[PDB]
Amino acid sequence: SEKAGHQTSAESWGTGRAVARIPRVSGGGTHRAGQGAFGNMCRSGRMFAPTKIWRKWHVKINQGQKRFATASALAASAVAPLLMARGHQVSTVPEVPLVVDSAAVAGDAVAKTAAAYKLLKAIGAGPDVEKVKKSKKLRAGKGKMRGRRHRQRRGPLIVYSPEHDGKELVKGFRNIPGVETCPVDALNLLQLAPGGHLGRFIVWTSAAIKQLDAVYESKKGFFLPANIVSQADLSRLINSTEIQSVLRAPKGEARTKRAC
Amino acid sequence: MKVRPTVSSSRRKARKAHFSAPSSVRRVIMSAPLSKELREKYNVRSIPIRKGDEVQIVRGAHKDKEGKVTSVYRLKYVIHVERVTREKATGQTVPIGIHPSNVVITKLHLDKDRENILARIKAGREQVAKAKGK
Amino acid sequence: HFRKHWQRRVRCHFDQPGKKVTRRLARRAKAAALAPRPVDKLRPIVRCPTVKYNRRTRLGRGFTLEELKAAGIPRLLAPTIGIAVDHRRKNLSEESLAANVQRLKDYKARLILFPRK
Amino acid sequence: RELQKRKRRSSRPTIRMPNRRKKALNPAGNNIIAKSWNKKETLSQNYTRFGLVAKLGKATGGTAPGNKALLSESDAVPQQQQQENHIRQHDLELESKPEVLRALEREATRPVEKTVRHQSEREREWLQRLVDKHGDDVAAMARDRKLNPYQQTASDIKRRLKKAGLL
RNA sequence: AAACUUUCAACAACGGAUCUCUUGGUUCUGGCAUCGAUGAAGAACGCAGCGAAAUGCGAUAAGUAAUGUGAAUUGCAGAAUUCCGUGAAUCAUCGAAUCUUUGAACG
RNA sequence: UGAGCCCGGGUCGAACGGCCUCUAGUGCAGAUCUUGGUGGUAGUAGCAAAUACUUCAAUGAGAACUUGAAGGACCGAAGUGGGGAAAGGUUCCAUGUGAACAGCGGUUGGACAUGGGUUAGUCGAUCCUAAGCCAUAGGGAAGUUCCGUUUCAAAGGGGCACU
RNA sequence: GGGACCGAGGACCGCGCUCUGCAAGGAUGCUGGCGUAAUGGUCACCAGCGACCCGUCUUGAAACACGGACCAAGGAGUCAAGGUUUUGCGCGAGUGUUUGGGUGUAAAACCCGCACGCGUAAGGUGAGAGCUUCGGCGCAUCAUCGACC
RNA sequence: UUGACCUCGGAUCAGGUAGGAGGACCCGCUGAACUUAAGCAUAUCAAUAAGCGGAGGAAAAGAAACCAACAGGGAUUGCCCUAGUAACGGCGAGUGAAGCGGCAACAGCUCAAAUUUGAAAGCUGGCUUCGGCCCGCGUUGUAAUUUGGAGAGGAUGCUUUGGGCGAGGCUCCUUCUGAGUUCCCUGGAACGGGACGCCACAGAGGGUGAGAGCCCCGUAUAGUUGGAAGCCAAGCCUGUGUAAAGCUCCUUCGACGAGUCGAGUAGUUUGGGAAUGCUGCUCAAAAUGGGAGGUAAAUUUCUUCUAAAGCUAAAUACCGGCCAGAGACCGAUAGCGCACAAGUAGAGUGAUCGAAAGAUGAAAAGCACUUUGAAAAGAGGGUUAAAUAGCACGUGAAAUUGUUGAAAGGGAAGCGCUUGUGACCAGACUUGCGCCCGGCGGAUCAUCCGGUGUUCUCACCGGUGCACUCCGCCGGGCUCAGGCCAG
Repeated sequence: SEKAGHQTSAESWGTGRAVARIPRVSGGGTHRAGQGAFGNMCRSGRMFAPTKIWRKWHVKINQGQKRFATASALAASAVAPLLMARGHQVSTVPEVPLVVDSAAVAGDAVAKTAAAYKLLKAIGAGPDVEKVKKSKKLRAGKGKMRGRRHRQRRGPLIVYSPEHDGKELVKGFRNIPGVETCPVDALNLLQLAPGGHLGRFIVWTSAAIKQLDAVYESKKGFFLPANIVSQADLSRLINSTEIQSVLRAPKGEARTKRAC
Repeated sequence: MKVRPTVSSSRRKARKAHFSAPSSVRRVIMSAPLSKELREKYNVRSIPIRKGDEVQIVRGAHKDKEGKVTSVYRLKYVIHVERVTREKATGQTVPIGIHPSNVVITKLHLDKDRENILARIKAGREQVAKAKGK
Repeated sequence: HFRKHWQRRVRCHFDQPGKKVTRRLARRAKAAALAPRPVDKLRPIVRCPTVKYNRRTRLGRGFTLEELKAAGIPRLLAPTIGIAVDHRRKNLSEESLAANVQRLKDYKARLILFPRK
Repeated sequence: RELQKRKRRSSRPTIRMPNRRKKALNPAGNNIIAKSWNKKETLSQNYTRFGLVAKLGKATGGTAPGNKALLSESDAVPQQQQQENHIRQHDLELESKPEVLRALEREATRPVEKTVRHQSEREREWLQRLVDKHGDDVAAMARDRKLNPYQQTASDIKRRLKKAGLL
């Protein structure tokens, strides 16, 4: 509050008194009388640089960079080792970019929550769901006092099509802990790279794949970026015949004997 | 997860409401479950506790012990069960404060009002069961 | 440039999404009230004034009396059937007159009228 | 602040205001739009299903992909390829697709009754006296002062006679 | 050697730090527009079986009428409620009332 | 190396930590710094003048300062006497307590607690006006309000009558 | 000939020699006692040696002066706007979605119309990094003579 | 003598209304200084703070005497850029708009000026049996018609309608609606661990004796019970009067705001001496008029609007009112001064100033009884999981202090290096590996056959193996390596 620390009447006693040159509350019939005020070092005083609402809480990010990050997160989710590195239990699941049939995802047959859980168990997300469920526990700190009581791991992300799958699969889901849903036409980076770490486990649908291609074609002012390297396998790049054939003879070994 | 904007997930407000609730809200809060026999007899899970009910204490230091409710002391959210008491230093017996969520109702004090309450709960449950079934 | 008290005269837009939601709910309130009707009125096409912007057209305030007459829409009926009327504007040119009468003919061709009671 | 502390300290209850709004947010009634309106959808989506235009102005942004609700001269006169001094004043002489649109078209083109205004009793006896003394000579009927004290024109008298049925 | 001064340890004191908690504050957002001569805001004095403050109320005074709920209040004392009922309650709602002296204050 | 990190023993009772990023009201010996608490000085300085106290007995666990009797002193009617006005407000009286206050103590107290106590036609107010002040008639002033007090105010009483 | 201190490294590679091997690119062999408070360590005290009370301020430096009874907790380069340098990132003669509008699992995320902000609409001589078919090509940039506005 | 009109008065006459509070935001009046810069002075702070008056849920503004110079736009309000531009400033400190353009929201109207003149057709009262009866106001003008991108009057031919019930619907309150207290362990108490299940458009939150989706309240969606007031409304009763309205045409008309504009002057204000606006004083208008712009273009040509009367929602603001929901906020020296009987105790003559202060325990179960003591209390005893929780109460640091234990001490202590004494301790080791024998006891010796897998030549099973080969144990022997200190 802008009035904090300033709702008092204090004046410095002077210079020649053997007391600190600090504003002191006038009066004379209470504990508060004669005490320092108006200072950052004084009890019941103002804080240094009081916080203001105009702090620039939001960050403006180029939409091209946002789309670049989303594309990179999608590629990382396609990569299999990155899921394990991010902490997803993907070992009983085949075809890391899972595609589950839209005819099996659309309608009441997934709008029922038990059916959604059964589908996840059948496709192999069961380990991840159980991991989240067992990982729930209490938060350390004041977040419990501030409404953030518990925290848990993050499970599979379900990308679907509102116009083909029909948006009721969210209600079929939306109660299984850790499991999240998202439409293909609007993908979220907070969901794709939770905590800034790449490689989230994602289950797709066939219509989701079609419309993923469609939406990345439909983005305006953005094209899929071209990498600065073409082959990312430095082992093949170096141990290729061309490099080794034009290469000079080795000048030593990895561990060299010391002479003197 | 909450959806309606009217309800709040505020711990502060929830605890304030619980600890400053009036007597009727306290009665609704101190609702207690019914036994299995009463469950398949009335199609009712829980009902607010009252003075004439016979209950079975199934939680706490008193393991599995039965008795008639003596007093529903709404002020500190406890009920008094007959013969469940502890002796003070002087040897005078004082009732032990037990919680309706820790007790289970075995025999139910019956009147027109509670028959109506049971009928309403049963009607809602059977309507929703029929709607889900067909 | 802070010789004055900007601290007591400073304003933050923390309710930008709140006002966006409020305005969207207002547009739905209008369309709940005027349910089969568009939530706006037909506005004419007008050429921008100065040499800098005279190469483009925009939407104006309302249609002129004689261009309504040429379109065949009566004056006292146009605001009722949802056409904005501007009695201050003069056409001054057959080009503007023709553009606006063509726009009103398109509105006529795409309009549905319900017979009073 | 003092009033808030007083309220929090007193035993009087909190007057919780229900969330009432001045304006309704959905069409209501027993009409086609009311029965076909989806309250979980938006304005543009509802109008796209209906087949109707909601905004008649210029687009202020990008719409949804499926959005369809945001729209010889001898004298050398430009208004010659536009034609199809008195016009009708109270109505317009107007000349595969969504169900709501078809139903609205049928209700709009549905035949209606007119409720033809009658001529008052005394007007009928006045016209009757006129025709009983003059017959069909509307010029004499208009020039007559005793039976036509309002000195109405012969054309007006003839029109009233045609509406009354006395030719 | 003891006493005294000082160092370290154990236990016991003084004091209220740390950790934990929070029916509180602070900031933002959203719906709505309602004081008073039909006597307001504020001030005062009274009212409980046993109360000083806080709170509620106004000689109908920790309150009456009505509606709803449905078996209490509670620190103690005394009455209830027949429970197959116009009905407990420091209950909730609230459309009817009562509403001391002043205070714009008006013989 | 170091800022520090980890373990054991004791106490305790309800939440907390490592790792990668993010964020900040983020690191103290000083500021005659702020708040609170605690020492040496120190059982030290000190607890004044109003001449003065003593014996027995009583109550009480406890008596220099609580009482009764007896002495020895004092205020000396311009009192250390008896009543009022103003101010205070229950301090008044009886019974009980000895936690705190009465620079020592206390069975004592203007302390604390529980009860009680103020009775008017004749006492005072209530009535009258004094110096002075306010309203009203007017007139100023942007206005809160100011001047104005008998003013160029239609301002107050009373009677009689065959109706 | 006598004594002291040290043993870094960890398959072979090397220089060599007195070459069946070696003192030659860094210590091995033999043996004894103990195997536990014995070595080692932490505290307290003694002993020999060493050793101004901290900070601030002034000055070339001292001295003076100032603050310091002790402890716990609090405590001082922060935030915003406008400029500017460098580093990272995206797009690049273009760039900037978030005024506003459209969706939304709803202050998030996703998408976008028209404007608008800022910026954009010819050589010779000699060097020169880097290539070469080893005959020469010649980035950036520089010195001079240039060409044009 | 009497009666009207005008003006001014009385009444505790009949019926009404204003004052005060609040003031976060809003409309006016009034009005500084600290500060910054400059030889000085204007300027800046600031048309701000303080003071006074007046409203609302918004206020205010608002339907051009506008902006423009274009192909024109078209009431008001707000956001973005315009733009730190124009402009005024010793062209200092500096100050500082607006048109256009993109957007949000959009809605237009009432009078005065005209004679109803073939009819004051208008309205306040108060007496009513609620149907109409009178008292009056008013002609110095109350109705209808009209309000200058208009209009009136005639003629003409088409096209237009008014009331009253009203099922039902929407909004908001309320009633009701899922599933473990199954078994074992720890524990004072499972809400902890393990096992086995269930619900989930509900795994938000809270309570319950410790971390509970399934014990309880609630939480999600659809319905469902009753109630409240507003608006819409399918239909059904009626309608009336030669009543009202729109347009068209024209050998007829067409009224538009004065101590106001403007001129001079003083003060104030603005980026704005064509004075940017405003106010005061003096003078004081016009009717093919007036105002503001454009323009060297040859004369003040052209362009654009009608001032001095009035109303009006929306987009806009908001530290206040009735609530509600939230947070990378604070966590009792923090966060509002106030988490508590805080604007309280207390201080001041008064205006005013203004603190400190949260936590036993799951449950008071807040210690019966005995004994010492005058008593306060102490000691036994008891409650509790705990009194190492006793209402001086969660945990319980340092400063400072007491007791006990050990030690040092000839006019300072403290600190560095290195021993020594005493006390007290962490490590390390307890044997590991490999060969020669015998006893065994078993199961996965080599090779081959089939299947499977794979790095396509490596494995895995099942059979084969039949125990001079494998695999573990025991009773022995030997080798090497093993801790500390040393020769």
